[PDB]
Amino acid sequence: YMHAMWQAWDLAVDICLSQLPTIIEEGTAFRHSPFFAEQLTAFQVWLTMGVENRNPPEQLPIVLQVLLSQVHRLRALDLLGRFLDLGPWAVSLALS
Amino acid sequence: CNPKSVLKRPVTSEELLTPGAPYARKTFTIVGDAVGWGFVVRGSKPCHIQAVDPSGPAAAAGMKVCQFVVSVNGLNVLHVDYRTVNNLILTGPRTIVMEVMEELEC
Amino acid sequence: WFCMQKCVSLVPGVTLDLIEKIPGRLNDRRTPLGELNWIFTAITDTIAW
Amino acid sequence: XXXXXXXXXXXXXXXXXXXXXXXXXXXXXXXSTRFYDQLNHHIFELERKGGILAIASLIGVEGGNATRIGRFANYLRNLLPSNDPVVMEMASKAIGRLAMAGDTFTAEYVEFEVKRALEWLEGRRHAAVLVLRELAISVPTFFFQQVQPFFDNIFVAVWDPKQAIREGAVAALRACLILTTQRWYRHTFEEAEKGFDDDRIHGALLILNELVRISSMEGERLREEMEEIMGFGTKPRHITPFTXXXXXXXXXXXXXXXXXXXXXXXXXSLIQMTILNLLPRLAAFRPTQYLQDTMNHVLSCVKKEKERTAAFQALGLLSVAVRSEFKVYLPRVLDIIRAALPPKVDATVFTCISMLARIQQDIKELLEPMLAVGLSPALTAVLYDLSRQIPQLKKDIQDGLLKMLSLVLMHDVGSITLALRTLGSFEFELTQFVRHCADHFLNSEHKEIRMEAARTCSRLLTPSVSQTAVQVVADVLSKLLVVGITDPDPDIRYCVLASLDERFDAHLAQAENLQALFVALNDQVFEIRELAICTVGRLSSMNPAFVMPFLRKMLIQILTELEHSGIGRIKEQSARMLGHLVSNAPRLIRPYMEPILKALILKLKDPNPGVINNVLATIGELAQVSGLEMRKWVDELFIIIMDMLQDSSLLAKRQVALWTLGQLVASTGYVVEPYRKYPTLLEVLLNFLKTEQNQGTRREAIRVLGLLGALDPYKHKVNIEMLVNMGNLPLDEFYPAVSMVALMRIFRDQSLSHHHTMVVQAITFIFKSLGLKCVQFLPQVMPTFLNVIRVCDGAIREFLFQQLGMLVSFVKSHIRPYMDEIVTLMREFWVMNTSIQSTIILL
Amino acid sequence: PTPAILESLISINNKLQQPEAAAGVLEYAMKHFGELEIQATWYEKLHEWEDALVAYDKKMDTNKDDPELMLGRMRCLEALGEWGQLHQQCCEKWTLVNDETQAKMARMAAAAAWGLGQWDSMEEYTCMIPRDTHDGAFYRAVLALHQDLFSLAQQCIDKARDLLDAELTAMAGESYSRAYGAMVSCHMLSELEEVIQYKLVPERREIIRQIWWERLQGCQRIVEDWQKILMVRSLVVSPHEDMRTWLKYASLCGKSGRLALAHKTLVLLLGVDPSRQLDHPLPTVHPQVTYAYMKNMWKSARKIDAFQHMQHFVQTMQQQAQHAIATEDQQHKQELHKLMARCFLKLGEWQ
Amino acid sequence: IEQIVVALGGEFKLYLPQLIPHMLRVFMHDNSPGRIVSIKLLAAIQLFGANLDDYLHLLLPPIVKLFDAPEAPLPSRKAALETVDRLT
Ligand SMILES: O=P(O)(O)O[C@H]1[C@H](OP(=O)(O)O)[C@@H](OP(=O)(O)O)[C@H](OP(=O)(O)O)[C@@H](OP(=O)(O)O)[C@H]1OP(=O)(O)O
Repeated sequence: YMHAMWQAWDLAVDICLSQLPTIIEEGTAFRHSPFFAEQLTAFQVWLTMGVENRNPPEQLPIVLQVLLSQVHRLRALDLLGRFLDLGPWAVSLALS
Repeated sequence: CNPKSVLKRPVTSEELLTPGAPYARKTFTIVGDAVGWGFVVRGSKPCHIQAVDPSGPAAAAGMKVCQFVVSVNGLNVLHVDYRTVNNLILTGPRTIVMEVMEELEC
Repeated sequence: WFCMQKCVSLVPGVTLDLIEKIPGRLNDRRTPLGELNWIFTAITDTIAW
Repeated sequence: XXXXXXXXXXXXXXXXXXXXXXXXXXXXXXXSTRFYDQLNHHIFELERKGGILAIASLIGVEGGNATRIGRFANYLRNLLPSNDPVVMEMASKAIGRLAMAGDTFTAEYVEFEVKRALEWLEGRRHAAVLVLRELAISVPTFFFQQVQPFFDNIFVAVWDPKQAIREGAVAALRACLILTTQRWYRHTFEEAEKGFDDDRIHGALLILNELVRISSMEGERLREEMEEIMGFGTKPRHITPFTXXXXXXXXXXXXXXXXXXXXXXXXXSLIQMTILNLLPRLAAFRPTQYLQDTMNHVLSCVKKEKERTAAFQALGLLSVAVRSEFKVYLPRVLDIIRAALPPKVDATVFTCISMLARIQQDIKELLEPMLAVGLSPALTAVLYDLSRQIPQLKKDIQDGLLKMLSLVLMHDVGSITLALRTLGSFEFELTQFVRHCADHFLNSEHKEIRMEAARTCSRLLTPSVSQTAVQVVADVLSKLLVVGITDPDPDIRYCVLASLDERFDAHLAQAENLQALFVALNDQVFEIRELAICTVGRLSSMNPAFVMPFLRKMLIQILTELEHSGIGRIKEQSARMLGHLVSNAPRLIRPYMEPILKALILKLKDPNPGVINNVLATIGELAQVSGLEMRKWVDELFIIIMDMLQDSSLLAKRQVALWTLGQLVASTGYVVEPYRKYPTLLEVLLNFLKTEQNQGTRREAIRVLGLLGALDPYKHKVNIEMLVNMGNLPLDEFYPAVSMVALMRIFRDQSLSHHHTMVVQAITFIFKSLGLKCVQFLPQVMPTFLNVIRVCDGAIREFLFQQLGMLVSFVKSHIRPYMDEIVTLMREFWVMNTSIQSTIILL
Repeated sequence: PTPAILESLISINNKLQQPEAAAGVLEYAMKHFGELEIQATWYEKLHEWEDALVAYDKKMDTNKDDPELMLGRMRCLEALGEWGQLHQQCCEKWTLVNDETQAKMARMAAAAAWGLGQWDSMEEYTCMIPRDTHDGAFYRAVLALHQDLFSLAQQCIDKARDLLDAELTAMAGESYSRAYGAMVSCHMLSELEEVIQYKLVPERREIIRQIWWERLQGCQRIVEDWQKILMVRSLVVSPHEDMRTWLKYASLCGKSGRLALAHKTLVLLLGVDPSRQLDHPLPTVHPQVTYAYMKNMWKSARKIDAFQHMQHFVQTMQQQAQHAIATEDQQHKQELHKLMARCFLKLGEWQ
Repeated sequence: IEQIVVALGGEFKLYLPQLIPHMLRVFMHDNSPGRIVSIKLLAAIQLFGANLDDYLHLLLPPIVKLFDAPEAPLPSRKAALETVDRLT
């Protein structure tokens, strides 16, 4: 219940349904959330200093979810390859 | 007629470089101010000092108008354009180490 | 539940009636409702792992 | 606040006493008045050092006041006539602190001390000298008020056979002659040369040096710097956080000095000390016979002891002043330095070797004994400034200096402290050292070692792609973060956190490092908490996935402390914290700006000064971040702020009030229209220019008149009998009419209460002298006079009724219109009181 | 009646904000004393810059050149804005001049260099201005923003405000009217603050321009004050990037009886000189500018040519409207009709 | 207060912010002999449970100052420490 990721869920909800007055009444085009983009940005920052066998990146299952769409598929496939490059320990994680 | 030239000496190249004779070198360290140092260098090859603010810190520590410089904040600028020297002094620290040729009334 | 917490002060003009009339579906990830469902699936699968 | 205040008073009376006076000054920073006067009097009469510590400290911080000045002036006037040494100089420092307070009584107090100082010119004579010396530095204007008595009395009193006077009175003459030059000199040179023609040696030489030294600052500016021994292109933050005769007689000045240096060679230590100070400054004015007389005394004083310190200082100035001719005496000077160093005082020897270069290749061989002396702050300051001026072998300098540091750090406490200060002060060319320094701070129980080893490692990681270096930086920075979170001593925790600058933000944005930083946002010390939220806010661009969720949770808590905590300090701390968030994480806060602003406006309409000051500084930072989304609230905040600007009753400072108003007008773009809505705006802002004394505040009051634009004078016009009496009447009528008019003005308002008796005695005398022509004035006088009787109290009532009786006797039949009111008055104020009964019956 | 009395009478009237009375004093001087008794300084006080220049020219022709008459004539040139002639007099006379007049020269020489856009000359002149003056701080802060020395710029502005303390306080004591001059100095200072933001925040640009436009309209319609303000904003905004400012400016020059300056302004906005190519048709790009030029030409008594241009222009407008009317450009079409309507009205009244 | 907390349970967090100002004043100036009114208020905070989530940052500093103050008596310090134990 007290995991940090829960705080991210609140912000994601907040930004998503702050637009609802404008979507319903004004008819504004629903801009997509930066969530998945920003989560890939966090994974990229991890890769920069990821050589050591430290705690694995929290966002690994998010990278999986990003592969399902096309909007961020190119960026994820790049980062996922760079991660697998780090070593065979990482490829084991991605398979698990 | 747009540019202004206040330097009587037409050229000083190859005359400075020769040791001794007309001038004796001196190094002036000028501290920055709230509104600026107050000196201008407008010499093409020798980078002679164009003007000095009489009320500025530079005029208090010597720095007469009829002078030539060859090095700023350590870096030797004996042969560069005046505009390039203006870039170096602004991009450098607040306090500037300057070498003045300081011709001895000749 | 989000609309019952104290954090609603941060979004004035968000009542339950707006939540009832949220546009989209739970399948179409390009809609607002499908966006949240997709995000939620990622966040929950991340906490678990 | 009384018993324990007197308990610690006798404690400080009987290092520990200075800290008890600093804590008393720190307690006076927050802070009854009678008990402080009694506590000061308790410490005064008893010991004398603690009494001066009590007086001076309170006056400076609590502020000089008419009550405090009148009382403590008698205490200071009692100490001066007779006191011990050391205590006298402390009492003279309490004069200087009082004289720089900036009060109206300062003009009287300073001129009281100066006039009595001239009367004296031994605890009397040296006291007057310290008073005049400190006042000459602190107060140039009133020191110049008595210059002709100054020179005449002092040239008599200086040459008396005393040492303490000669030390201070020349420093007073120094402070005086500097003020005379920038704005006497013949009378100075006459009395100085009269004195020269062994007590009458070292004083004349100092007076002659004053004319030499002031005429040429080049000599003094070298001595002044040796005694002590950002960028213009930077982009400002996008959100602004809240904030002649001395040259003509100079020839004879050195002429009588060249002979004095030979005359007073070893006559009556003190004279030799002043000679070796003066000789270089005289030579720097005019350098061979003058040099030969100098060199004989200087070179002989270097071999001797108790002067070697000042001898090299003169020798270093002589080497710079006399360039070529000094080169003959190089073998003499260098042999003495080569003999002086092996014994290890020599901190000055190195300073003068730096001034000797201020060069030859011989210095390369001179380095191997120099470094063998040892680590001193003078040595490393010299070698640093040596590579500045002559960078011929800067690599060889760093080679030997790093070899010295390596020999040291391969191997008590205070030396390791200074060795780390050296290692982190100036640049160097370091992996093992830093991984070994990671061991020292963890395994040191010394607070000062940990605090310095932290400052050192943070400085030595300025070189921050190689995997090994990254893994090393990651290891060290993880250990540093652990120390910054876990160390008990909060000073060490604050230093470490402050040292984690922009440079490290690439590493701090790692998950593990960010989990540590979050813990740090709940530190016991509010100041550390402030610094942590700034760092995390700055990282909200690097790793938004972590930082943005966490700052939202923190924002909720901040707004909870604001709204629901009913406590000044907690609310003040919460506002301050929201300040740092707005500035460092503006993207996060932009969607939530309307909630925050409503919460803050509600705080502004609540019925502690620092809370409103921090709330205003936050609203001002929101203005810039809002980016035109706060327009709907601008007219609300404008009313609030204009309500707070007018009057000085409001606790909140006008400065920050005016600053936040500036930021609103600027960002939101409310120009010209506010002038129409609030017409007093131009009258309020031109009133600060006539009232405010602070520059910063006056500066803002202009910057806000700037942003609001320059209103057209017509647009501002749209936005907003005594001579006549004489013009008509003859003078014999005019005089009653003007007298009455002048009395009627006093009759209204509370001014009448002070002058109740005199006003009505006049009006009665006027009516009696006029006769029946006073009837004219009846409609003016009566309604006021009756309302005065209504609101008057006590004794005046009876007197007014007495004088009303006189009035009625003069007016006679004409009083009929006002008679009904008079009866009502009588009916209301008739009491069984015997006094008023006799009065009313007469009326 | 004495000349000294008349001079003092003029200065008293200006302090009392009664310009018309002081002008009447000069008319009295003209009649009863002629012209020799009228010094050029009298025109300078009355802001008769055209007649003051004629006076200083007549005086400098007969009398030998003097520091006082040179500065007087140069002061007139800067008020008119003839930056070409003012910079010519500077470059000619530098070594010929003493250091006392030098400090009274550079404040005007820098203004001229800034106007012409020659930044090397401007740097030389600003150093000669004394730092203790308000202007000395202001002009140093301007050369800061040209070189992007933002940190030093803010420093110099603060000292400039500090030096305006003495001026603002003195003028405020005796009515708002006298304080207006100081008020304009702070206006230009706070505008220089909003040029630093303009050079740092691309997102804030259109907001700053709207603020600038609304601020200038609250300011008084004096041409001198506008020239100062527009020269400042021109540090980061070319005249083409904001037409309506420079068109309203030209209109003031027209109403104030300075059509020469109005003409130069309009030529600079048009892009070319119609005055030179009389046979060619007027350029259609920027039509609101062209229209302003024609109604200026009419005031210049070239009213047969103006009328002919208007006939050509409206034929061009109505053809440019018809062919370019799509659904997209509806706001442009609405502004083009509002223009064409005013064109047709001018056609009529002119006919 | 203790009886309202057990009665409402989860719904108490709506009303707790009104009571917080008085509870924070109790800690600042408690003149109770041996601060037994403070000890009682600690025992109440234990019942508050997961209600304190949104307000723990407010309550905790007073509690922390309570068990770290040496002037304060040992019973009241044990009561504060045992409270933090439970709330954990
Ligand atoms: O001087 P005019 O020939 O009579 O022209 C005026 C004048 O325009 P200019 O800016 O070119 O001088 C008005 O401006 P003001 O100087 O009075 O401020 C302007 O009015 P606005 O400022 O409201 O636009 C008005 O325009 P309009 O007819 O749309 O009201 C316009 O008239 P013409 O264009 O018809 O000559």
